[PDB]
Amino acid sequence: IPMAAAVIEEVEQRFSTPTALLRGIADAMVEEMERGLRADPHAPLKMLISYVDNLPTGDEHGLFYALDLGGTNFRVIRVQLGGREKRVVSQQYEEVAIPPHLMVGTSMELFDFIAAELESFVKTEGEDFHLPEGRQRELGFTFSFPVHQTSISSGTLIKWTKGFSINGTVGEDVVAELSRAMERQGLDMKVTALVNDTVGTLAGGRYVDNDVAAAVILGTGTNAAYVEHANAIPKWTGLLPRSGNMVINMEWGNFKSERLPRSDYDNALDFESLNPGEQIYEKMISGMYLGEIVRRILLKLAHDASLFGDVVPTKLEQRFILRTPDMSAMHHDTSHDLKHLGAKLKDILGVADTSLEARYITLHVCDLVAERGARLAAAGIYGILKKLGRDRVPQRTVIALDGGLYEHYKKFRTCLEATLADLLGEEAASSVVVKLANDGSGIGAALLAASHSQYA
Ligand SMILES: Nc1ncnc2c1ncn2[C@@H]1O[C@H](COP(=O)(O)OP(=O)(O)NP(=O)(O)O)[C@@H](O)[C@H]1O
Ligand SMILES: OC[C@H]1O[C@@H](O)[C@H](O)[C@@H](O)[C@@H]1O
Ligand SMILES: [Mg+2]
Repeated sequence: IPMAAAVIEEVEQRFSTPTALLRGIADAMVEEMERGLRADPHAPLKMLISYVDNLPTGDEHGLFYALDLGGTNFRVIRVQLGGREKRVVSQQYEEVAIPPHLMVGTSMELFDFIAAELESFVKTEGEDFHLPEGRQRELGFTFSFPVHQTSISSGTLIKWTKGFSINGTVGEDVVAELSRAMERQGLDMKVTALVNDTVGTLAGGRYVDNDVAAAVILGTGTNAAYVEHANAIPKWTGLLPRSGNMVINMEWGNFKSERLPRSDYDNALDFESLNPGEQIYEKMISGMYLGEIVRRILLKLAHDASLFGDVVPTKLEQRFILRTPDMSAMHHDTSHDLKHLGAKLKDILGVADTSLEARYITLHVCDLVAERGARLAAAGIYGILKKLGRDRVPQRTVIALDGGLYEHYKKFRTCLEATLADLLGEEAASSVVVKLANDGSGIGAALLAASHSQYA
C-alpha cells in the first residue's frame, strides 16, 4: 500500500490536466501556430506548406496508385475512379509491416523494400483497372515524416521521427529517393503528388464529407493538418492561390511548452530516445510511447514498493517490452479478478503470479497515462478549432482521424471526445464532428495524384 501510494500520488500530481490548464495549452498551441506561420526561426511548430490549394472535389476519375509509408508499416494502393456519380469503382491494397532494421539502416535498403512490394503489387493488376495505352502509371506518395515541400510532388526530409533514424537521407528529396528505387526495379511510374499522412487523411476525409476542415493522426506518432487561409500566412512569398486556400502540416508532434505536465518518466524516456529533445508533445500521447511510460512507472513501483515481489522482474527492465496494444488490453479488463490483465502481466513481466491489489494499481497507472495523452490531444484539436474560429457559435465542422491508437484504444478514444466537448462547451460541441477516416492517408494521396496528372 503506502510506498506504492507515494509514487502514484506523485504521478497524479505531475500528469494532472485540469480543464483550465487544457485551455491554457490550447492557447499556446495557437501562438505557436502563428509563429510557425511567420517563418519565425526555430518555431517548434513548423506549419509546413503542403502545396495543396485544392482538396478533392468528388469529381476525380482515372487509375491512380498510392504509396503510404508509416511508422510501423506501409501500404500499396490502387483505385479506379469514375467521376462524380460512380466515384470509387474499384480499390485494392496490400499492407506490409516494416522490418525493424529498415528503420535504422540505409535509405537504399528502405526504398528498395518499399519499391519491391510496389512492383510485385502492380504485376498482380487485375483488369477492373485500366489506363489508356501509351500512358504512364502515376502515383501519390504519402510520407509520414516532416518534409520541406518544394512543389506538389517534391520535398526534402527535415528529420526522422518516431523510431526511424536513417543517416543518409535528411536534407535529400524523398521523391527522387523513391524514384531511383522504383526504377531499379524496372518499374515505369511517376510520382505526381507528395503528402504528409495528415494531409492525405484530410484529402480522404474531404472526399466523402465536404465539412472536413482538419485531420489528426493518433498512431505510432501524432500530428494534424488543417486548411488555412493563404492570406493569413506572413511567410507566404509568391502569388496567392486561386482557392484562397493552403493546407498546412502543423507537425504538432514537436510542440513543447512549459504548460505541458511532464515527469521524470517523460524526461528519462526522452533521454534514451532515438530523437532526444524532439517531438516532446508527441512522446506524451502517441502509440509508440504510451506503453513505455506505463512500463517506467511500473518499474519504479516494482523497485521502490516491491509491487511485484521482493525482486523486480527482469523483463520489466527491458525498454519497450510493454507495448501500447498490451496496455489497452490490460486497461479494458472488466473481470472481478482482473484475469486478463494478470495474463498480460504474467506474459510481459515474465512473472508467475500477481497480487490482486497489484493488478488494480497497474490498471490505475494505465488509466492515468492514457488519460493524459487523450486530454492533451483534445487540447490540440481545440487549438485548431480556435485557429479556424469554430470554437464558438453565433456551422458544421468535421475533423478526420486516423491511427491505430485512436481506432483501437477505446478508452483513449472516448476520453478525447468527452474532453474536446467539455472544452468546446455544449453549444459549440453540437457543431463539430470527430469521424474515423481510417487508412485515409493512402487514398487521399491517390486522389491528389489525380488532380495533378500529366493527362486529362
Ligand atoms: N489495440 C491497440 N491499442 C492501442 N494502440 C494500438 C492498438 N493497435 C495499434 N495501436 C497503435 O497504433 C499503431 C498502429 O499502426 P498505425 O496507426 O497505422 O500507425 P503507422 O502508420 O504504423 N505510424 P503513423 O503513420 O505515425 O501512425 C501502433 O504503433 C500502435 O502503437
Ligand atoms: O504519423 C503521424 C505523424 O507522426 C509524426 O511523428 C510525424 O513527424 C508526422 O510527419 C506524422 O504526421
Ligand atoms: Mg498511416
